[PDB]
Amino acid sequence: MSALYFQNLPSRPANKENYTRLLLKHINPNNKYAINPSLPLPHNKLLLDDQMGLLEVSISRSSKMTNQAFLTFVTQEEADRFLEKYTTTALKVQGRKVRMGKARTNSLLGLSIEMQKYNLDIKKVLKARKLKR
Amino acid sequence: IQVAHSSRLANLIDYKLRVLTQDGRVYIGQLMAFDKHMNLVLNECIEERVPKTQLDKLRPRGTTLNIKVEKRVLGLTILRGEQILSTVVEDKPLLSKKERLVRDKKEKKQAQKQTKLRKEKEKK
RNA sequence: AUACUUACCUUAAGAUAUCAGAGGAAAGUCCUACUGAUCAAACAUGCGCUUCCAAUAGUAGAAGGACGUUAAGCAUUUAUCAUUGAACUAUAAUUGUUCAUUGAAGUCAUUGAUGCAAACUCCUUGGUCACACACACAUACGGCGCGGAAGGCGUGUUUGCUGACGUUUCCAUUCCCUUGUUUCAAUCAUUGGUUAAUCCCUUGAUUCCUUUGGGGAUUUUUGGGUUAAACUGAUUUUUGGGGCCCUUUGUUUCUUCUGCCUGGAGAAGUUUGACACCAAAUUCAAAUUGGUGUUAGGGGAGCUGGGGCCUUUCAAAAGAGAGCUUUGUAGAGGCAUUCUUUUUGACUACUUUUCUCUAGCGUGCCAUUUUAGUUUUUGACGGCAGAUUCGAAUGAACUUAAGUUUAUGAUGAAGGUAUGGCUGUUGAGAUUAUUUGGUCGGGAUUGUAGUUUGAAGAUGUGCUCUUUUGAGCAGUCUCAACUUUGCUCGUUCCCGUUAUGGGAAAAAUUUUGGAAGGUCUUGGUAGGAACGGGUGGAUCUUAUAAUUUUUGAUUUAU
RNA sequence: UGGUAUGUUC
Repeated sequence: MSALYFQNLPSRPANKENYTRLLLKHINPNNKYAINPSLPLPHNKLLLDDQMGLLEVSISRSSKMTNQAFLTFVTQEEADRFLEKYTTTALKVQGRKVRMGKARTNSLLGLSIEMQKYNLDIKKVLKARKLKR
Repeated sequence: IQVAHSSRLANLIDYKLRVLTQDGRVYIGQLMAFDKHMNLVLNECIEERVPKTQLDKLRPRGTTLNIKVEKRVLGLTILRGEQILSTVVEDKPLLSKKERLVRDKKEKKQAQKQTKLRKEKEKK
C-alpha cells in the first residue's frame, strides 16, 4: 500500500501503455506482460500487474514532474523488500540508473486497499476543486 | 510501420517490400520498378525460406515460436510476375518525403539544363 | 564534321471523370472560360487527433544485422547398383554374412549435414534538442516547451491525367548580411524613453506687477518642440575573458586561388556561365572531342499566397411580427346524403355456463398533494471538536527573537472541515395515511336486441362514365396561400394611455456573407498565362479466357 | 520525306 517513488527514468516512451510495459520489462525481464505484446494491461480501480508484489505503475505527463513515476505494491512490506532486491546496486532503465525511495505520501489505490482493509473520494475531489481555485 | 491507405505499387518506389511467392519463399528488398505483369526489380532483396525440418514448429499447438530461417543473399534481381503471390511493406525509404521532393526538383532542373545544352550544341 | 557507298527498318486501334438538369447545332449524337452533385489529383491550411524520436548526475542502452568467433560446441543420423567365383549360416532357387573380379553411373562435404542452446566480439542506425532533479493520481493521471518522422481525419483554392517544345504583335523583371558558435566585460558609434541646464507653445497650482483682462518667474505641471549633463533599453565597430565545437579527417564541403592549430583567415566569383573528374588517340605534358557530376546552409528587408483573432462599414435573416375570428379568391385532398330488408364482417347491451384480484361494498389498484410519519441525496448551507484558518494588522502568554496558542472573530474571503465526523435548518426522490379524485370487472362460450359495413330496393340535384347498391366534376367537408376585419400576446421606438391599443423598424442584440484596417503566424520569391501539333510518358477500354506472366495442374490426393 | 548502322575521302 506504500508507493515507491522513482526519479531519473527516461521521459521519451510517451504512451502510458508502452511506457508501463517497457519499464516492467526492465524491472522483471521475461515477465508475462512484457513478452506478450498486445495483451491488455489490468486497470485496477478502487489483478496483479506483476507477481512478486507489483500492483500498478502510475506516471503523468505533467511538465513539473516528467521522469518521476510511482509504483504501488500490494502491501507495506513488499515496498521495503523491493529496495532489498537492489541490495545497494542501482537498477537501470535504458542507460540511466533509477534512484528510488518510498513516497512522502501513500498512493490513492494504496489508500483504497487499506481502507477496504467513498468519503475519502469526497475529500479528494473537494481538494481538487480547491486546487482549481 | 504505417502505410498510406491510398498507396498503390507505383507509390511504393524505394520502400522495402516483402514479396511472397508460390513456393513459400519470401524476397525482401528495396523496390526499384514494376510492370504490367507485376514483375518487380528488387535492389538488395534477400531470399528467405522455412526448411522442411523447422516447419512443424509452425503447426498449431513455449510462448514464442523460434524458426531458424534459411536465407540466401542475392542482389538486384528481377522477379517474375507469374510466381508472385502477394506483397507487404517492411520499411520506409531512406529519404524523407520532404527530402525526396527536394531531390526531385533538383534533378528536374539539371535534366532540363542538359537537354537545353544538347539542343543549342546541335544547332552549332 | 562534310559528302558518298551499302545494310537494316519506316507503326494495334480508341480514349481523358461520372450522374442529373438548362440551351444550341420524336430518336439518339455533338457541344456549352453553362449550371448542381459525386469522385480524383495538386497546393495551401488546421486539428488539446495517433504512434516514434538514445547515459553524461553517466562508461550505458534500443532497434536491425553479421554472408562473425568460441567450434571438430552438445545430441542424433548418413556414404552406391548390377554380374561372376569362394567360404558360410539354412525351412531355401542358396534369403542372411565375409573376400576378391567385370560393368554402370557418382555435387562438394563427414572438421560435413541436421537438432538444440549459450557466451563473446564487432558493424549500421537515432533530437544523444530546451527547461527541469520536481511528490503525482479515480472522470486515474494539465497530451499547457520547440522541432522532426510516419499515418488518420477536416477545410480552402485550383484543376479534370501529366511533361517537355515552338509562337505571342503576352505578362513577368528585387536586394542585403553571413560560413566556428555562444556569452560576459572594457570601449566607440547610432536610436528611442524620462530627469536636469536656455527655454518656447499649450495649460493645473502658487507668487508678483498692472485696468475686468494680460504678462513675468517657480513647479522646467499637463503633452509637444530647442538642447543633450544623468539614468535605462535595441543595433554596431575594436580588444580581452569564459563555455562548447572542429572526424570540418582534401580542417567548413558553394567553387577557384592564397592559407591555418600560439587558428576558425584573406581575394575573386555564382547558371545560357564557371568548376571538379573520367576516357581515348595523336607517339610525355598541352591540344581537342565525347561523357558524369557540382553550383550549397543560415538570417534579414521588400513583394506575395494561406490561416487564426480583433475593430469598422455594408446586405439578408431572426418579431408590425405571432395567433384567433369574419368576407371574398383560388389551389389540394376526401366523399355526397336518407330509410328499410337480409344479417356477410365488426362493435355494443342483455341471458346460461366456466374461470379470475375478493363474486360484490370496503379492502385492494392507480394519479399525486408535501398535510404527517419513515427512508435516501459527493444535495446545499451554517456551526462545532483537530488550532477553524487566512488578508500576521494589533493586544496578551510561552518564548532573546523567530515560531506557536488565544483574543479583537465577521471587518472580508476560504463549502463546513477533514486526510475517523457530529449537530441543526432547507431542496429533490420513494412509500404510506391523508389534503382528494378515478376504478371494482375482465377473458372463454352461447342465442337475442341495436348501429355500421358485403348484397337488394326506394331515394338524394345536374353533367362525364356505367349492368349497379353506383365512382369523379358543379355539391359538401378538412387544410394551407392571397385579401379585408376587430380581439389577444410580443424584440425595439413613439403616441392614445402605461389597463391596453395604434403606428414604425431592427435604427439596440445575434448568425450568415463581403470590403477595409490592426495583430500574431505559416509558406513562396523566377518564372507564369494563352494558343499549338504527323510531342513524350502515365491511366482506361477493346483485340486478349487458346502453349511465353492475370480467367488455375504446387492444399499431394486415389 | 526519314533513323540507326557501316566504311572510304578530305
